[PDB]
Amino acid sequence: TDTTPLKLSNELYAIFKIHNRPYLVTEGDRVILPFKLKQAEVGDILNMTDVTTLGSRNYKLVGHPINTSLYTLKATVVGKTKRAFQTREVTKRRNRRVRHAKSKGDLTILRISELSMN
Amino acid sequence: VVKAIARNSIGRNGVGAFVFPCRKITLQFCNWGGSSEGMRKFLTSKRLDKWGQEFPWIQFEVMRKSGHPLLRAEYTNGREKVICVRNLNIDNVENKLKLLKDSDGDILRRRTKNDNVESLNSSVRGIWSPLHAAKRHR
Amino acid sequence: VIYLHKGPRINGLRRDPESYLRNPSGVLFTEVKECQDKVRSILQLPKYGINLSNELILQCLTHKSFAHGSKPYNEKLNLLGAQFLKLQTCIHSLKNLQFSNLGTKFAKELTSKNTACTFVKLHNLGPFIFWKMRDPIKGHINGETTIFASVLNAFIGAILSTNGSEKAAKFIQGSLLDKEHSLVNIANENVASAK
Amino acid sequence: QFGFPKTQVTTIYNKTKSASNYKGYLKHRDAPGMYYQPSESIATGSVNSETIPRSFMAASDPRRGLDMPVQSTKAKQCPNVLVGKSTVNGKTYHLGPQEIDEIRKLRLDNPQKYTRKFLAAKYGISPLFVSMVSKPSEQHVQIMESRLQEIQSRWKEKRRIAREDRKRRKLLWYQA
Amino acid sequence: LPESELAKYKEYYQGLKSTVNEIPESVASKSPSLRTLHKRLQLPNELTYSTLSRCLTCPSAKLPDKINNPTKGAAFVNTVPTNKYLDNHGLNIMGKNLLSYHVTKSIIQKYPRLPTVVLNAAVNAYISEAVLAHIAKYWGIEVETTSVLSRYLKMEPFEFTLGRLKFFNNSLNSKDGIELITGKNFSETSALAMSVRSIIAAIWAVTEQKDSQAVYRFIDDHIMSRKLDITKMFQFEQPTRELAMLCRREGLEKPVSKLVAESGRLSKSPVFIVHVFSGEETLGEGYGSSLKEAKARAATDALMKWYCYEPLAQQEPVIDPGTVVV
Ligand SMILES: [Mg+2]
Ligand SMILES: [Mg+2]
Ligand SMILES: [Mg+2]
Repeated sequence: TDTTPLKLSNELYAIFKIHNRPYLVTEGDRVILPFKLKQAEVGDILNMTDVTTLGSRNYKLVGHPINTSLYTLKATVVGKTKRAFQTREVTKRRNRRVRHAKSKGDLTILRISELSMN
Repeated sequence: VVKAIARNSIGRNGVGAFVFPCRKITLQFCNWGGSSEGMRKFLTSKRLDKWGQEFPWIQFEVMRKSGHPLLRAEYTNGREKVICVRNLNIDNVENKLKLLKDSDGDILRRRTKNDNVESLNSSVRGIWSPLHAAKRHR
Repeated sequence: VIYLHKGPRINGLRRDPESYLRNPSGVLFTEVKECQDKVRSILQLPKYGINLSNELILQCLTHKSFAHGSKPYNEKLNLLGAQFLKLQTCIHSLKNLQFSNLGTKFAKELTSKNTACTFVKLHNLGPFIFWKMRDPIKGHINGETTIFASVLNAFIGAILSTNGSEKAAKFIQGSLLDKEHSLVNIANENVASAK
Repeated sequence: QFGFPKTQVTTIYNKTKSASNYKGYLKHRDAPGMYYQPSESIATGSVNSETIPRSFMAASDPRRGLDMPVQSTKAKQCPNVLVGKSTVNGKTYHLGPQEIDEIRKLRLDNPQKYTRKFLAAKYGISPLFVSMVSKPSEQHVQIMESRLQEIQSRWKEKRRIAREDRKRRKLLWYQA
Repeated sequence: LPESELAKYKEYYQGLKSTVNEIPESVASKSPSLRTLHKRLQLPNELTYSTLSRCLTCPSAKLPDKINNPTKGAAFVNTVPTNKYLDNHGLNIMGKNLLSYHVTKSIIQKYPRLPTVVLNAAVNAYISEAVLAHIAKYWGIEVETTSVLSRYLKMEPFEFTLGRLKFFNNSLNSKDGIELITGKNFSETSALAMSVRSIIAAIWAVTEQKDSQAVYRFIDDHIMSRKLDITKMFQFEQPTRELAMLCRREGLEKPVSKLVAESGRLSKSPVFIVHVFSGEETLGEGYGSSLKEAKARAATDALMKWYCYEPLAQQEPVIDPGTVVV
């Protein structure tokens, strides 16, 4: 697959999928994953082994896990923090008891450090 | 003629090097005070030493104050999380500490549905135009 | 009646192109290779292995004032060169580990434009450069010294551009031999002391 | 050149009726390989390499030979917009030094009789050129300035604000 | 009088001063803050902790006469007179020089033909004082905002002091909204910048021989990694003329703006698309609410294209013929 016009461009985007959730990024972006990572700690680096689509302004390589040979896209883990706390109030319509359903889900923050053709 | 209008660069923490977000952690406790028992135990138990060994880029202060026990933590961005570990036990305190370390200092905030990426880079492809569309409308 | 005014000045008409493309030496910009070779020889570019194109050399030689900057400019390269040059000087000072030699008069002298100009004059590279006199008869008051300095810096910049840093550094070192730039600096310092 | 298959940004749903719906796009998946997707967008603020014209690339850059700052529009068809008369019919350098001097003298003497337009008419030459050549009596300029000031004063509140806004807009429109 | 507290305090002060003069290695090692800093930035191990301490120490020889007026705004009670041969003053200059060189070079590499003014602006953005201060803050280089007497009372070792940044900071400088305006020497931001520069200088010093490019790499990781959109730096006077001049200079047919598409004429908000053609090669697309505006935009676009051209690493270093002049 002739991958020269991706090689030559300066701006380039990628659509990698973590657990099938697609995120479309360039280098320098901050991806907020809506879950807590146990594999990676803070400061670790993830090489993305599933990238659906690499694209320039006018050309785009695509494929179900396209070869890791072709590109280098690697993200560093910055933060593991939770999204803000909420108490959604659950109740019926003539019943005095209420069930406070609390929610403070967790986030993993990445930074796309490298995004290049290989 | 070309005139320059001033601006400044925006820091992207992880793209070149990665500075570790947490910098100082202050284990605060009290000799007297049952609420501070777990904290005291933690301080005693070589766990702190182990933690230090693990993570040398972050410094651990150990203060003595009369109130409830705390874990005030200080981050790169400037902000400071503070967790009162009232009446917790050793393991829970450790967990709290871990949580503190993991977080970047940034404030908590409600995310909307699917707001994942956060860029300051102009779109690689342009913003759509009706006149430069491949398919005209009717 | 395509009149391409060649006189002193009218403030409106375009001139004959062949009137302002002659530098104070006289040479036509379009004319000049031999000159480039001579310049190279003067520099001593071979020895350090500094390959420069003739075009680059020409650009280095010329200045903003010549041809209203219509022909290759000079300025960016000069700017680069100065930045490099200062750093190099600082490093030299450090070498000759102690950091209490930097903010001194000698260093300043070494850095300065006047010194550079003097060096250029000594070398005998003045005839080659392209620029315009403010008033043909008035010598440095036409702003010659600054131009010379720029040219010197421009050369350095060009070398940097061609060759990645190390080569440039080597060249600088060669230039600043105590056996042979710094000998001029000392003289300048002495002069300053005297006045 | 490249012989890639080209495609629109496809949706499994009807584009006409539901183009903003992200889900459709996500659902769509295309056969692995390279593709040509012309950007559905103008290249005004852009600095992308696939946006730069071949004439502005250096004679060495491999991108010159490649074909992705496409010349889709053709200059034959597009009407000239807000162009000077010298562009449509080439510039002229007919006017000598004596003539210029005379013009200057005239300007110095009587600006209201011998205004720029009049001068242009006389010497088959642009008003801009005339202006470049010759400064009018400073008194005249002063008078003009005064007049302008008066006009400005005569404005209402709203108009001034509008003017300011316009100015701001103008300023903006050279940023890109 | 069983306790001469003034004497003890004096002794302590003297000790502190001595330490500052020396920056003993052992003491530096003992300091936790310094250690943390070292780990954080992944500095080379050849760089000692004494050096680090020195970097954080700004030149403070003699206490000013501005101190004697705390009634008039300022009071300097935090600092202790530094050794003249062991300050960050020299290092700082070197660091600055390095920043000037390397950043500029990088910018040039990125964008040949970048108008000189614009280039300068970019450089400033990359390494202005404020930016440097911010960077320092991020790193965690904190300032000594505690009086010597206070420190003594606390009974904190000299290690902590060493770890902190040290310059003539005005204790009581923004109290009751009164700010005593002084020179560059007494500003926090400036100090921070100096410290940053000093660190770089130190790095250079240690890795001048074993790995010359190490410093540069470090800078890239930290200073050059920062986003700056170069497109946002420009501002043109009348760009059309400039464009024409550029065309003349190069081997291009005179530029002409032409209508490509138009919609909503006779409306509050129309759209006109004008390209600036040079023969056939379209030189700049430009949209606008008015025709004039569109034309202007096209010209600007063309100019941007000309300037912000970013050639590849596989190309042979391109050198522009300076800036267009009209
Ligand atoms: Mg019921
Ligand atoms: Mg209810
Ligand atoms: Mg529908």
